[PDB]
Amino acid sequence: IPPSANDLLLHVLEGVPPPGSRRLVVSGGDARAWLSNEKMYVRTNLTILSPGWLASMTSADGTHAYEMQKSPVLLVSWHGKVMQLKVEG
Amino acid sequence: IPPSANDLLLHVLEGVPPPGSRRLVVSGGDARAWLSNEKMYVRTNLTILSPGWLASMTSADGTHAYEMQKSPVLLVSWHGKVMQLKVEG
Amino acid sequence: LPCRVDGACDATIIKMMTDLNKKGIKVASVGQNYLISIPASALFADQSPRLNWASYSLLNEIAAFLKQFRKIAITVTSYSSKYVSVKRERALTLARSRVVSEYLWSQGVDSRIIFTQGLGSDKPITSYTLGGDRSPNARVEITFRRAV
Amino acid sequence: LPCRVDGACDATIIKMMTDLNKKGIKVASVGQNYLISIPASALFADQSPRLNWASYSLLNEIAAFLKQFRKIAITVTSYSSKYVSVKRERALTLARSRVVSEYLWSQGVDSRIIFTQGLGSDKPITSYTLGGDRSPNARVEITFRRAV
Amino acid sequence: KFKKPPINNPSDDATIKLAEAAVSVSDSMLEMAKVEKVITPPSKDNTLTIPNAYNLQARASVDWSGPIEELTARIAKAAHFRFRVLGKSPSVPVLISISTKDESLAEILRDIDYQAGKKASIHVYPNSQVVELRYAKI
Amino acid sequence: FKKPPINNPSDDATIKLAEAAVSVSDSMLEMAKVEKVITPPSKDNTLTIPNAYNLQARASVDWSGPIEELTARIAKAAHFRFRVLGKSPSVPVLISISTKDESLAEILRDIDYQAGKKASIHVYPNSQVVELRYA
Amino acid sequence: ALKETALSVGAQAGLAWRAKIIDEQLNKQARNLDAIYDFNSLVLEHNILPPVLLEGRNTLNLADAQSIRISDRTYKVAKQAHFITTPPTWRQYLWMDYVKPEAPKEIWCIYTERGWKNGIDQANTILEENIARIKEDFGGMILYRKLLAMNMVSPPYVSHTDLGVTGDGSEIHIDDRVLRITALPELNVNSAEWRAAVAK
Amino acid sequence: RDSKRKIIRDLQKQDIQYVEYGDTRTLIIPTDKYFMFSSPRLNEICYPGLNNVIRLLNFYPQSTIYVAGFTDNVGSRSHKRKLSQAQAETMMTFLWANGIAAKRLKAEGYGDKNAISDNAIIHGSAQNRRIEIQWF
Repeated sequence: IPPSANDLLLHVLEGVPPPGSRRLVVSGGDARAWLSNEKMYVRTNLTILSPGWLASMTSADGTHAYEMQKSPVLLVSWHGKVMQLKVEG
Repeated sequence: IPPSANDLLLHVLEGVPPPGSRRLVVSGGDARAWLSNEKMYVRTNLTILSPGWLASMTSADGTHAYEMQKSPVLLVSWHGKVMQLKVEG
Repeated sequence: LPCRVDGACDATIIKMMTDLNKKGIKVASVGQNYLISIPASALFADQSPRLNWASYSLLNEIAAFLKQFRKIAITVTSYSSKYVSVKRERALTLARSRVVSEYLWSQGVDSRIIFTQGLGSDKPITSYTLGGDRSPNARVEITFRRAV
Repeated sequence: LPCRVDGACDATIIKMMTDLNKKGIKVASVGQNYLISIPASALFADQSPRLNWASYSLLNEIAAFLKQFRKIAITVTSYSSKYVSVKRERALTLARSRVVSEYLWSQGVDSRIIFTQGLGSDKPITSYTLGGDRSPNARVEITFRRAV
Repeated sequence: KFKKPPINNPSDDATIKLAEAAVSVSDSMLEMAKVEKVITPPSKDNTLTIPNAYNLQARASVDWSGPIEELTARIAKAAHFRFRVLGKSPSVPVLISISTKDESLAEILRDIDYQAGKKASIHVYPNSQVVELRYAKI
Repeated sequence: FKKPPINNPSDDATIKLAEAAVSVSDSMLEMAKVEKVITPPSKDNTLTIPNAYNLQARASVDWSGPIEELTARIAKAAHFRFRVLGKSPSVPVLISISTKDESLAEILRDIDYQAGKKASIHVYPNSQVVELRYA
Repeated sequence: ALKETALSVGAQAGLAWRAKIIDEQLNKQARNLDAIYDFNSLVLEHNILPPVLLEGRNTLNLADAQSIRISDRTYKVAKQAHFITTPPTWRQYLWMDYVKPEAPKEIWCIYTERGWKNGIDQANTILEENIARIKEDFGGMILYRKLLAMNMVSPPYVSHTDLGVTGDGSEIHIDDRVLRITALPELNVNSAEWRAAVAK
Repeated sequence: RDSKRKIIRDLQKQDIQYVEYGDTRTLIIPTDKYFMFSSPRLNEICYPGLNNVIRLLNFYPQSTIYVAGFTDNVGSRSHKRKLSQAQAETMMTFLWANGIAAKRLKAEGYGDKNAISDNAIIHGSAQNRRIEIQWF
């Protein structure tokens, strides 16, 4: 049986960071990301397109939370426009 | 079975400090706080609202006496007014 | 540091008190009770709950007077002489007290409660009923106990 | 480094807005919706979905104005005055809106949708029905919402 | 000259950020009130146990944050009602906090009674002149 | 001439924050409205004021302990008889009453309220006798 | 390197300046903020601070190349229900600590303004995490009231065992009520006992 | 110096917007500066903008007048509809009491439903709280 998600995605479903993480600066879109233990966690309401995420949840108002590996570039759909976001960390 | 209160609260329901304390200086309101052993004890007739106390007593004239943790800010209701109170120690 | 003044000075308290008693606002102070009575012709028009535009400066300077004290509850009440009936008189005077507490609650007072009521000529302070709102029975008073 | 502007300046917004309003292209701007309003004689010929050659400079300044915002969907719609039939009218204004959207798509907009439609004078903006394409009811308008 | 109409004061990002947190907790709160009021329909009001009265129809305008009994004693003192306490007040306070403007005293007592729901109650007996405050059983 | 309000939301974020505050305040009020159990005062079960002239004396009592002793002594303060029906339990039902001026009809209402469902107070002013009943 | 110690000279000063500015901005909106974060009107029966339920919908986990797990809605009881004495205000979450740092040419000026902007948005991210923490906690208690209305969680079961006058001759306590929480709130898993909120 | 160009130029300086569109003309009056907060009581410290809009539609004495009131997304649907209904009604009574006939006027309060900006952003919600006055 596999695990269900991370339940750290419930915390990064809100803006509150995972405990003992490191903040990253997402530049280019309205997203935040943290780096907990060799995995970054993005809170956004854009759609993550390129770098492959391992886990997601999504709120009632449609902001998603993603658990993925440390990619320096995210690619997103904003509203059909495909954009990139730089992270630093 | 849990303990009753502190019976030190009968002493700090008067103005008399506990044996072997060090007093704190309360600014901004009519309260007296002592610190006996990693707990402060504050004799008030304002009502403490923000930090959360561990034990309380109240005498005949509406004096309260609280036992709480060491917090540098008390916040009180005076008369429907929320005010803050400084302690030092 | 803890503050010496509370955004208020005692010289400005008595300067506002002499200026209001020079302007005919009766400012009594009996111990810790304080009573500021405006005559009703200085605020409203005759038998109407509607402020003049000139009287808002008077409401600004009594609001600056009530800013200087630390209080709990301002009670504003109003009464006037009999015009049509006592039911219209009570509706007129509680409407007058509610618009003067609406402006004082909008302005800077620091009272936690402001009670507002009106009486239908039920407490005259003279027996001379010769005026309308020009009589000094017609007034709106501001009563508060200054706390500590 | 991240970029300050997206190839667009606020002085160029108000300069192209006042130059199009000087040229008679009425640019209203309500909130975050934007409406530019071309009269049909200023860009097409009479009763025809063929654009004139001089009007491509007007569409070059229209597309240089539409380069400056960020938008999801621009709807271009058009309606001309009542000429032969309403079916002839709707086919003419559908062809007019799709050829001005074809030029605005081949030019740089940054949009994702252009919604082209035409109506058979179903929304006039005056009751004066003076003529053919000389009437200000006969027009094409370009409406969008500026995104963030 | 071009101008969008509401040109307010300059804000800052503290109150911008508190506003966008505030609208989310606001509409999640009102849909919580929607699920609560549709699984239990509200049976009755409290106006039959707090009825309005002449001299209770005087108005007040109050921001307040402390305990209940000081505020209810002050309104009953202004409303000329003898205020009385039934039940001893608990060891934690029953904190209520009211910011309203120009509301009558019967409705101020009614949302005081709703604000101290399930811990206290207010009753007004207006054929007498008494505002009684009932503390809870626990 | 007048002024604006002082801490008015005259600023585009503060109007959204403060109208969010009034929306969370009235939705707090209607969730308080729906989960607030009230009783009607026709079925409120508490003791009324029995309006006897011996019970309209302004007394004063600060005391905490078991109910039957205080109700006996206010009955002999008001020259009323004191009956007790039912059995007093092993744990006693306990009251706290501290007032320095109260009518003892209202002290009787307070002792019936703090008894609640453990005990109850009847009062018969025609035969002039109060009665503590247990259950 | 002298530009870098100019930058860290500007960083802590801009951090404490922005922290003081949003402290007065927090104190300006104080009646609105306890109107928003009304924890006092969200405590339960026996001053139970209610627990913080978290909600995650459309949950994917890619466990390997061959197995994933979807779930439709998840709820997690973080930060369980307990006895509280006083309700929490906003200011345990939102308030930032202002100490005035008493710790002091051309690239010093321009890197110290770059460091001052770095300290300003660093304090803005600390305020972003503080409004995040209070939105998580207050939405959890609102979500507790929603799921208790939907019959998805158990309410807490207090137990007030009464004692009489208690202790020996040196100490009495007259009405001695000890109040325990026997049943903590939890999500019930018998799923047919839930309630459906259809409103109109 | 007392004409329509001058009075819409200081209406622009008093930040009430005005667009001409063919036969339709609409004024947009922001409730954030021209109303007391979350209330249908009129902000009478901004009385010269209201004097300028009654000086504007003194020029158009035969048109019927739509007055519609708007909000942003905060609150209940009944709260938004009742608050914009009350604000459009008190602007309708202000124009009726300052001398427009009562059957030329028609108030309607839409609870945020037309939404000339978005409501996800602060300046867009500030632009959404408005009063539309359409006439012919």
